[PDB]
Amino acid sequence: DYRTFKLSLLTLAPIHIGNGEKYTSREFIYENKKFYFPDMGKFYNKMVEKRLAEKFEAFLIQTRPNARNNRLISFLNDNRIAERSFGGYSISETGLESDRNPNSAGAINEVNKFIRDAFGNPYIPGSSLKGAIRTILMNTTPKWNNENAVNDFGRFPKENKNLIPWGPKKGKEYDDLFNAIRVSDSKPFDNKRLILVQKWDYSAKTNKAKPLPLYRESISPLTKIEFEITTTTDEAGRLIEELGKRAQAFYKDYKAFFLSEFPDDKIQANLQYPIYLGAGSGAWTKTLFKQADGILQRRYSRMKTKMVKKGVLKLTKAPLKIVKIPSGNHSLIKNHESFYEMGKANFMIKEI
Amino acid sequence: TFAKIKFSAQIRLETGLHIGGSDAFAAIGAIDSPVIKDPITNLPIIPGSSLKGKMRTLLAKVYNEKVAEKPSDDSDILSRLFGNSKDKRFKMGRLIFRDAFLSNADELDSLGVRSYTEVKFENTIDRITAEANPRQIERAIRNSTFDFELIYEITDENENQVEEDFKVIRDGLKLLELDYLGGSGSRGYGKVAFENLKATTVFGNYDVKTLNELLTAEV
Amino acid sequence: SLGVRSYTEVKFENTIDRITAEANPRQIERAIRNSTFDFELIYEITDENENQVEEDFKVIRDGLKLLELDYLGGSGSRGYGKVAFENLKATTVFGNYDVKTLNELLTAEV
Amino acid sequence: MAILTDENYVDKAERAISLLEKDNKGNYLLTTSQIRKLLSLCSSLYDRSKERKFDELINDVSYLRVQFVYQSGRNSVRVNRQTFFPVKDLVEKGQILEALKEIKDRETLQRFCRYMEALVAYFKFYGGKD
Amino acid sequence: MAILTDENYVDKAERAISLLEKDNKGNYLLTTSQIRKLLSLCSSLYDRSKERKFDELINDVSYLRVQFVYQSGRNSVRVNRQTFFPVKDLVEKGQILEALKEIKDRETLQRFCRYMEALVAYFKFYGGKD
Amino acid sequence: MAILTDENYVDKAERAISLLEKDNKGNYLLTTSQIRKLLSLCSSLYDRSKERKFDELINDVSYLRVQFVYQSGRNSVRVNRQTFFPVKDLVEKGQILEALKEIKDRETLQRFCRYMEALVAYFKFYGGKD
Repeated sequence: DYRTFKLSLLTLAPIHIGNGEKYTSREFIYENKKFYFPDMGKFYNKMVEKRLAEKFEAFLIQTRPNARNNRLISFLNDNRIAERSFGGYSISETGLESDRNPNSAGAINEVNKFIRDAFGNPYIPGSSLKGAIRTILMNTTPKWNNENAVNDFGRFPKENKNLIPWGPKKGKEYDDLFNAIRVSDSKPFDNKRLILVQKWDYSAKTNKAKPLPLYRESISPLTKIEFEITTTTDEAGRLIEELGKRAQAFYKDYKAFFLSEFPDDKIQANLQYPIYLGAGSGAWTKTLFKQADGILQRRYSRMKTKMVKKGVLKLTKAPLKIVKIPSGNHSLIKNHESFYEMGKANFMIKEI
Repeated sequence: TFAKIKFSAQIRLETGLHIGGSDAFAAIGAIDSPVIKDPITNLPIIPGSSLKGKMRTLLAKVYNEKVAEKPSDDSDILSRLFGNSKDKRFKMGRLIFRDAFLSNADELDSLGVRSYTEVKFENTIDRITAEANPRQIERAIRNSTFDFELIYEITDENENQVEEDFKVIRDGLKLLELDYLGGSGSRGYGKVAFENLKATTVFGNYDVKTLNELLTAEV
Repeated sequence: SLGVRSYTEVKFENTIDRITAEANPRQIERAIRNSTFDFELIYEITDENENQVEEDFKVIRDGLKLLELDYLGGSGSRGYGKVAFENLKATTVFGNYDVKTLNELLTAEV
Repeated sequence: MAILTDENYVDKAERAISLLEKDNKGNYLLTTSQIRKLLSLCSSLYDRSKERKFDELINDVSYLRVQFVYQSGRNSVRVNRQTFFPVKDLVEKGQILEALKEIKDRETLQRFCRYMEALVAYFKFYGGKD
Repeated sequence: MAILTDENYVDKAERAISLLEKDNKGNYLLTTSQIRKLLSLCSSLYDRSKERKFDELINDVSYLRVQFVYQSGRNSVRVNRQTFFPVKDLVEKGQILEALKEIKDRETLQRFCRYMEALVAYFKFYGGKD
Repeated sequence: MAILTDENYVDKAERAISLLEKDNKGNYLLTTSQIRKLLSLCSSLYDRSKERKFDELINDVSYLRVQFVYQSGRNSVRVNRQTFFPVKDLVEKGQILEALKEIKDRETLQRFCRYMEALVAYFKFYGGKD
């Protein structure tokens, strides 16, 4: 009575899923064309055997570094440390990680961490992919993407969480649809698939991309990640077997709604069924944009960073990659300024 | 012909498990969903009530031939194995489940972990306002293994039913593998696997060679 | 010394309705897992027992083993009441009787 | 001479957190999210002090100390063009590092972890936010 | 002067429970599940005070005070667009902290535990929920 | 004015028992197992009142009152989709709570204990199950 599907995810762009934590510049070393993230405990243990525990503690305690005492490489240089075996991991320098020089200005002060397990290995949680799938399914079902999805009985509008029934009811048959759809997480991938992209915003009014101080740990483009999706009812089986051709319908609506207002070279092409995963893909990829139009922008009308019209396009920077497919040679992006549509990925779902 | 056969296995998690308890052993500054823990060691456990209840509910969809509104309305093949408080024939079942405790804490330490429960950060995103409400959920570590012990008793009431009860036990364990042990498993929690699943006659005289063959081959 | 604050825990459980899937909670009291209790069992030998002492000893060992393989009273089909008999030995507290072979069998068999 | 004893750590935590910096509205600048990792590490160290010997827990205390220094140096809250550092304020006003220097066996370690228990308890008591 | 005496603590609980915050429907805001840990700790302390002297019960009393001040600020219920602290209200109206500060010997400790028993008894007598 | 005198407490128990609420089947909702602890405490208090002076019995009377109100608020039976409190009803109709406040010496204590014995006797006489 259970159906099992295999969802293969191929990232077409950097994908970041955070845990709320951030590396500070006193925690990583930019050298030898790489970002080295040591283990703080191992670093401190090696620094108590060199009689520099008090110096390192004064370095970390200092709440107001001026411009250069905020970097760990300054501590490693002043105090004459040559050892680099502190555990941790490394990220290969891309070049398009900061619009300025990472070793000259303030530059990368904070890095948003990717989600990891207790062993320090990155992975994609099943809750994240389930949320993306739920957005795709809710946007392409006319009985959920209607005006009844907005709870207007309040100070400001919000979502009608009771539109898709969930939970037990007194004396009624159990009617939770999304309990039947069970998305598992991934087996952890390696830190060799991680890059240090930066947030760029492309405005349809300014007609240019503006960089922002928001650096993330992201999966590199062309990464293969496998998920298992289990279905326990029949309706959810139809929904999941229709995950493609619903992702295509959602992307068609999204392109006709938002992506059509931007230059074609800034918009990526799809090899498989499209999806948007993780942080940075935008507000319209995470909402019912047909019903959230108007409400979402007025939520930010009284902030300094005002949402104007339908917002800006999120375009990170990451190295250009060609792929070999049956059609020949395919460029992941159509522009020469190395602009990936942040959060974009493709998938194929089979019926294992 | 009384005998007792112990199915011993290793419940190795394939994902973090959140069986969930109260705040009796919760930290004094933790806004969390705590897991059920040993009172002394403060380690995560898999209570036998969770295993028994989940296995019974899963086997109720395969071995009933009639939808049951209650565990008392269960079929005979499951009532004689799990018990039935409204049946003098099956009031005491033939299966004893046992609490499972962490059995590879040393291996987890050698793998480089600082605690045997992690805290996963989730949120719910409003689909009209794009407003995120976060939560923290405690989970047991993914590569944890728990000692699983299940005792099956054989009396004269098991004269020609042991080969069927063995099959039901195997099917229940397999269904538990294609399901999740108690938790938020619809978002990818509580996936488990049964390793080194073997049956040992711990009391009396009984031959478990064939059963052990289907245990270690079919699994 | 292990820092326990109570000698009884409260185990929290719930029952899920088969049709409506409603969870009804329930808490019960349990003794702490690694608690140890002093077990004493007196056995009396008279003129009537002299030819049945070994059978009685075998039955006592089998009963202790069966209790170890079962649960002591409670909701033990759901994982309660599993016990072990540690430092299990028999000594003659009255009269004269040799418990050397009985002690060897008790240590080897439990 | 020890700053933490079994007869004063709760009152010490009382005074330490009653002196924490406050906004002009009266709310505490410190939040539980800024000290969540430190509290988790203290809880794990207390749990592990019961079983294992103190010589095994020699790296855990050092990791806890480096975490305390890192969190005190990194956490900043900016209100009304003024930047405060609530975790560093808590560390200096509670003498966390000095108390960590006086950890030499199971008793002192458990006393320090109970002191952190008292600190967060009374922080929540006087309107601390999550 | 002591606030808990053998003649007044039951009437003190009588007076304290009647003043607890209520909803507009008239039911209480505090529940037994919020004070379950505090009741368990008081019961364990009272049981263990019979068999052993007050000299080495100091850690249990200090932890009891820490848990009281923690559960006061931890438990918050939001009803009708207004935050309430029911355990904090009970602690401030029953003078739990001031009665704890008066504990110096076995007699006062047992009096405090009996006062806590009287408080929960009268809370349940007046329609308090679990 | 004393509600319990040496001339009418048996009749008061009789009327109280006759006024106790029943089920649809005429069965008493109160059971002896619900008041077993109360009866044991009353018997111990009556036994101790013969030799010990009322000075050391005040704590026992206070705990007895605490147990009475706790059992009034704790025991509840739900039948025919309606909930009832048998111990609370017994306490109200039997007029027990304020009969406890007039216990000022040995005579009043023994009067109350004999009143409780009469209540039990007439409760069992009218079909009160165990």
